Amino acid sequence: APTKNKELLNWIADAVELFQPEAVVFVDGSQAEWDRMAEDLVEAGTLIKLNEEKRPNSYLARSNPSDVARVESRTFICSEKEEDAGPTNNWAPPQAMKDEMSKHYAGSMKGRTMYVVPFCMGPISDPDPKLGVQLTDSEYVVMSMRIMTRMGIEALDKIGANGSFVRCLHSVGAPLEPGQEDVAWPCNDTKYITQFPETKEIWSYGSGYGGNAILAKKCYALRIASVMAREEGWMAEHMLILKLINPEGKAYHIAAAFPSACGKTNLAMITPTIPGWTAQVVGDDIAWLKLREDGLYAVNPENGFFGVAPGTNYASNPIAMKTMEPGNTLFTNVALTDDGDIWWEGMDGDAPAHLIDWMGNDWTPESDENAAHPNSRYCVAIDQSPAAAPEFNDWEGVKIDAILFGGRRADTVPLVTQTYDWEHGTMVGALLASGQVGTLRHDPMAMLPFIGYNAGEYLQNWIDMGNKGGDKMPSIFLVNWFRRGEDGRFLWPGFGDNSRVLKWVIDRIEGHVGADETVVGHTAKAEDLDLDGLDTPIEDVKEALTAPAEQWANDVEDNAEYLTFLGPRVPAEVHSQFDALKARIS
Amino acid sequence: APTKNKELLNWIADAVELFQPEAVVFVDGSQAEWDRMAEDLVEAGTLIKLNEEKRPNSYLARSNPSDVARVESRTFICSEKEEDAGPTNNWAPPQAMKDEMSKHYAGSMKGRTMYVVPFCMGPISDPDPKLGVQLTDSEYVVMSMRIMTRMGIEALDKIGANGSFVRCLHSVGAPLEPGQEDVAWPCNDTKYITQFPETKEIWSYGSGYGGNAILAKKCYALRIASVMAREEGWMAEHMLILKLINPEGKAYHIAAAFPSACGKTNLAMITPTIPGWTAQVVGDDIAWLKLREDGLYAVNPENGFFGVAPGTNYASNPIAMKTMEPGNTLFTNVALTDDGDIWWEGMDGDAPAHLIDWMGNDWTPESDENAAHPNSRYCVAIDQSPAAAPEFNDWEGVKIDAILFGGRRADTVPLVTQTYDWEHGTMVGALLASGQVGTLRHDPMAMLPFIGYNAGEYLQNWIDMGNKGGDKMPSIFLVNWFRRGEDGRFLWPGFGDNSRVLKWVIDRIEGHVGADETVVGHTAKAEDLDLDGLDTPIEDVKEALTAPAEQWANDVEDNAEYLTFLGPRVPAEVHSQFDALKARIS
Repeated sequence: APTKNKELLNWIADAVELFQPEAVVFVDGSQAEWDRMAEDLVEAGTLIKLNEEKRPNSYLARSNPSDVARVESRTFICSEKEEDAGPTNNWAPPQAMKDEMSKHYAGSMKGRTMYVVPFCMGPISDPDPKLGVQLTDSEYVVMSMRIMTRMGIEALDKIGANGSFVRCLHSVGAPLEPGQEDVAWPCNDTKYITQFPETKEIWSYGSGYGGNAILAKKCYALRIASVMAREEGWMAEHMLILKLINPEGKAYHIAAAFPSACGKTNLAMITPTIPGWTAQVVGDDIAWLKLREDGLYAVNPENGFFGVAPGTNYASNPIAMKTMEPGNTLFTNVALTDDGDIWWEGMDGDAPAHLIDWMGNDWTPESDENAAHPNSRYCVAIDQSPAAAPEFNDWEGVKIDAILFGGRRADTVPLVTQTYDWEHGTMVGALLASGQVGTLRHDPMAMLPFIGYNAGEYLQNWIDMGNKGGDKMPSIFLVNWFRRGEDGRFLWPGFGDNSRVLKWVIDRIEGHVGADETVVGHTAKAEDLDLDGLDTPIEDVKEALTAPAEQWANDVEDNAEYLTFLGPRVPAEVHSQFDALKARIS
Repeated sequence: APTKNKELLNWIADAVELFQPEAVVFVDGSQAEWDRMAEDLVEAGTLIKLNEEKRPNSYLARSNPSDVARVESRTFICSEKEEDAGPTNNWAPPQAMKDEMSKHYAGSMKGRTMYVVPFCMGPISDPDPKLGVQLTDSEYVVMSMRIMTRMGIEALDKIGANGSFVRCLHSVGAPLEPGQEDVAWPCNDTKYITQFPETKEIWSYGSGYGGNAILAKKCYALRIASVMAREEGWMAEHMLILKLINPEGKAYHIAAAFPSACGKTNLAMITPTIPGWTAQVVGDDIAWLKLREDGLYAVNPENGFFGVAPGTNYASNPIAMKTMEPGNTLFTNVALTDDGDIWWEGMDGDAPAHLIDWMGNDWTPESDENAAHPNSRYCVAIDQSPAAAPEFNDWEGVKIDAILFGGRRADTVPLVTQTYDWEHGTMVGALLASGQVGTLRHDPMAMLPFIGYNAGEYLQNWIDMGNKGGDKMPSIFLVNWFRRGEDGRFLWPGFGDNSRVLKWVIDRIEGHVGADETVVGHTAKAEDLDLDGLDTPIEDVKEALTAPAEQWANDVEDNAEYLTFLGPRVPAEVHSQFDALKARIS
């Protein structure tokens, strides 16, 4: 118990009375502490240690099939007023959810140890950092947390004697009776994930899996962080931060908000396919931004990658594969090979003829069920990446030069377009969606499941920042890599070739321009685009660059409905940008 | 007061105390009473009377854009235990919910009349009817209840001095101070629809619209009613009920669950396309089924049609159109002509030069915005249909001979296929999906927003029903009108011609047609369909009746995760049928 913080300890003190753990242990975040936990969990059944000359210090977790992601219907924003959760959030009364949850918490830790996990959400050298503590009965969550945050003694020292912190409560809801044998993956048929914005608490129950259990991941870094960003004057976002360095060696940084699971990751870790361009990753998931006075700066509140495994391979993400090469990775619900290595769908070979699947069953390729679950994950530290940006651990943040929004659309949305200004940009984000009334799948800012308050106010935060902020805001772009030919073929190759789209972007914000105007905005002229090496020469699918106004007309009503959906706090400014859009298509 | 019902009188006393209405008015059901409310609402500027020479005794309601459907975000099944609400429902603790809502209900009828709306769910001739009473401050709700239910003094006399009922409370949430002028459409930015299954009560707040306010439709008819069904050994389902009479003689009755409204509307009021088959509607929305002596029998609990107006014309649904040609229709959020008739998109009456849209603005066929909102409705008496089955008012119901499940699938699912037995049919409904990986859009039983308790336990109800009924159970079929060729066009003309399919379901029941074995079950051989006339499909028909096993093997992981998602009350019977399906798929 290395702390003199009276709040910390009383809170811990009430938790122990309720939860009733067998013992309590402050986590220090040490390598011995990790080793000790690996071996406890290898002895439990929970982790399988991977072949050491394949993948050192690397483990596979298989979860109970019903505890493998998500649980939206039981994830609540418990603000005091229903209207501060808003239409995009679940809500239920804050005290009665506390009462509901203690009924479940009472005794939940009996037969188990309660770990006290201090943590900090960005570089420890920031003079004034966001901080939390999690109480959990899961050594798995303690290990994942070691990779995903700055955990342990340094962060208990940052909280200090009088510092504050987000308080996180977590139990997998599987108390043991004396002399009672346990399971590999403990969990409950009742699962709750509850955020309480006013008080900055996060309380989870019944789930040992990813985001429900690693309360740092979405609950903190997006849902609660977003409220702090609202209350304080900054932005917590679902952005990748990428750094792009040209042949001249100039550095530029690009924030991008994509719904795509690993759409984000394959650009966050891109290898440019154009000579002289390299890129480094600052984060692939979450971006906290504030206004310094000479620009918008982003930090990554995370310390690790927690990426979707399927589809990851040396053609599509060699940087993610080169990161897991030294080992030191927690894999969850991926397959196991006869070599004691791991596999998943989309890997560079032919499917192996035998595996053990994420369920523990012999598997052959003629199974129609997947060897690795669709939501399966790797969890590895960011600084293990060969393309890890040297300034990813530095509190100053990186200056953002451009923000991208995109979704998958088969039609309508050009490959790349430059917005007019932030307010225009805020509207285009609000309408962000995927697909081809009711048919478009809407994901405003790629934040839909993660806004921790009223989504229309969240768009007013955007408007506020651009004004507060003025001519120092970076330009917003709209991309889309998924246009399809009348045939049905993808028009733009994607993958490492999107670097050509990112150069175009860099070439606009400086002014070596070329845009010919569309309803959507300032869009690539399509031979201001570095297209050397592509499909087969003479090329020029400029079809990916159309925004045919009939297509835009088709969308007008759905978009009109959605903005109404978003409610009474949708800013006057977003509605006006939307008028203008309709004036423009008309 | 016309009632000696003391439970009932207490309950009104209590709501009156809470709500503080200026006046309490028991509603009789009469025509003069309706007339007098339409006059009040025409004065309140709430409704517009249509051209009497064109649409007798009909009205246009226009709602505030802010309450135009929806509020699934705030629709709660408040069981004491959260898993009684289960993974397809929103949950919040009962008592906590009564207090939140009483905080809003407190004084909301200030300046307004509380209407007491006694009502009957189904034929009024039934010796033990499901009855209800709704308290509301909206005369548009009362008007709508008179089309949609058997309402008024008859219903209050059936309740009697000692009758039970469902207690349904409703306020729009717009109380009026001494000075204060009213608005044409009152409501509140805070909206709630809470079902309490144990106590059989429904509370609504903040919305005057559709199924937020009309508590019979949806809240009582499906949600509360499925709870009752599960407790009492019957079924409440989201099925049309169609009478089909074959050439010289025989009457069949087909129930059909489609996730639509107009997919169902178009089948319930189908006019056949084959010589000597005639079709009559018993219902187009909700079915209450109960095993009798020789089979499973269905009542339409509803008294009125409440269908989506756009898309409705004399080519797609002329029975819909002829039901309305006499007038007595209450329209909501359709468009309004310059001489006082209505219009909506998909009307045969192509491009009027000018309309007023459902928002009060002038509309041209240049606007990119719909004149009729897409969820726009007409409400009209079943009685008035030229195609109405005389027996829709029988308390003993119609015997069901086949049940159809259908979703909108461009590929995979054959045009029509017969399931093996009730327990198989049950798995086929569990997996019912559309789209129109993780990309299927599931709707088990076309029930997903409506199940009033644990979804897997609802599957368990189908199973238990199959077991009570044994061989008296109707054959289940899976249809798919929406299959597409290599060029993106439909293989099946549908609309009137789905009668050709309906005839094969009938031939198949009676055993006069064979079947190609697919992975799905017994699918129609093309050569066993038609009747000629088909208007131009070649055996494109054959393509639509295809069940390619690669597309099926593709969906296996999807469907497997979905049965997992539905939880630990998913019957073993359903899992066993899915194993059998995976078996056939290899």
